[PDB]
Amino acid sequence: NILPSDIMDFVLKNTPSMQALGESPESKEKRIKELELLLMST
Amino acid sequence: RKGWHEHVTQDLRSHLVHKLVQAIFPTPDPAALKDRRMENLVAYAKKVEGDMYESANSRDEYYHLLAEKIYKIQKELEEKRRSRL
Ligand SMILES: [Cl-]
Ligand SMILES: [Cl-]
Ligand SMILES: [Cl-]
Ligand SMILES: [Cl-]
Ligand SMILES: [Cl-]
Ligand SMILES: [Cl-]
Ligand SMILES: [Cl-]
Repeated sequence: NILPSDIMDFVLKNTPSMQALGESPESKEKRIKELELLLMST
Repeated sequence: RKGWHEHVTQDLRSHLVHKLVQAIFPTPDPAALKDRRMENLVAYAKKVEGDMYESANSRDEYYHLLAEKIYKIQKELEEKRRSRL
């Protein structure tokens, strides 16, 4: 992977979980299950 | 149908409304956070959450209904933006 891990860590640390980070293909159903997961978290 | 409510705290519902707001509008700048329109957004979120809370039959279905709503709102935002390109 090409994003330096320190930058990756900086971005991920500072991004709300509910915000999308990119638009990689995945079915509607998989995204909804992911969203269910994001809501369940503490 | 409504027994699961006993386990759901107001503290939980509040965290969920918060996640619902972030899902609609992830990282507002200070000006946006201060805008009256941000209140409109928050009220809409609380409205959706309350709707799902009062129509789900289990905690699992409650999360699922919220997720479906989020999917649908985000899809609406993405489409509107693409339509202007
Ligand atoms: Cl978060
Ligand atoms: Cl769809
Ligand atoms: Cl995965
Ligand atoms: Cl019951
Ligand atoms: Cl105004
Ligand atoms: Cl209430
Ligand atoms: Cl328009």
